[PDB]
Amino acid sequence: SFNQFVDYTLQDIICEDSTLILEQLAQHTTESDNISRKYEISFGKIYVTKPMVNESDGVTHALYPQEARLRNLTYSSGLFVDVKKRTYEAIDEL
Amino acid sequence: LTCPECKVYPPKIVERFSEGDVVCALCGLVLSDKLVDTRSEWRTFSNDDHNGDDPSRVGEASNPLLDGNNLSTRIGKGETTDMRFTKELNKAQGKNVKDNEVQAAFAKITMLCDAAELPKIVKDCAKEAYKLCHDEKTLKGKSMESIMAASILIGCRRAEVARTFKEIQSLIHVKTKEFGKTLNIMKNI
DNA sequence: GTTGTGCTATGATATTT
RNA sequence: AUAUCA
DNA sequence: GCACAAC
Ligand SMILES: [Zn+2]
Repeated sequence: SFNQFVDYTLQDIICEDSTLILEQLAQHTTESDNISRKYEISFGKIYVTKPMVNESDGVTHALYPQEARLRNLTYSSGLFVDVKKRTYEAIDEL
Repeated sequence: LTCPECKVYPPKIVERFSEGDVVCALCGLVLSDKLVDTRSEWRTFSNDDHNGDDPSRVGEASNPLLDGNNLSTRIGKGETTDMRFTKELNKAQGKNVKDNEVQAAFAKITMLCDAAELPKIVKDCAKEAYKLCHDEKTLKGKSMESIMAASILIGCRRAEVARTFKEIQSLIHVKTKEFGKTLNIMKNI
């Protein structure tokens, strides 16, 4: 079950709603008005490391199940996603 | 407490918790009989009960050091609830809402620590460093986004969380020499 | 006719934030 | 709050 | 989830 969720399910969750946009359309009075823009933020491939730990002194290193149980840590790994930020513009459709 | 019968200056007394008594170790006179369990009593304020079934859970813990004493519940949805009255009683809390608003600069510290991957003990030191130096005449008119950027390195330098000043220059913002002088006038306080 | 409103076994013990 | 005990 | 009580 877990494997299916990590290998597949996880990606599809990042891609359903995924991309979000914000549009700033002007007053069309005169410069500096009459400028309509639309900005994008997109989510691509999702990555997932082997389990790691972020100690108090910055250093990150691998973490084995035994060290987790003794130092009361969490046996978790990092989630990384490709992000892209596009920008668009029109004057007072293209 | 001091035994009324004996009275020796170092008053040697024991807390026989198990028999719920406070005894004088010398003469054996019981000095108190009503005795309360502080662990279990504290369990009534900070519990694991988030559902709401515990009859023992009857209070909540607060932080008088950071947010002073602002007791305030929140109007929210319950089991039998119309989504109308929640809106009205919440739109009514809007009309009842300067320095009682500068507490949103704690929301600036909390959102900075979580963007810097910082622990829960660091935020509460950065919030206490900021509360005790933001209205100082010794700081006077320093860059207001560089005095809270300096109180985060003050909170990290006690909680043993290694964060260079150039690491906080990447977060916000920091003007180097500006948040370096501010990191010293506060350090004296 | 529909809504709406009370309650639904005794004690005990062990963790988990 | 879960698990459990007769 | 009952089962009985009032709108
Ligand atoms: Zn005595």
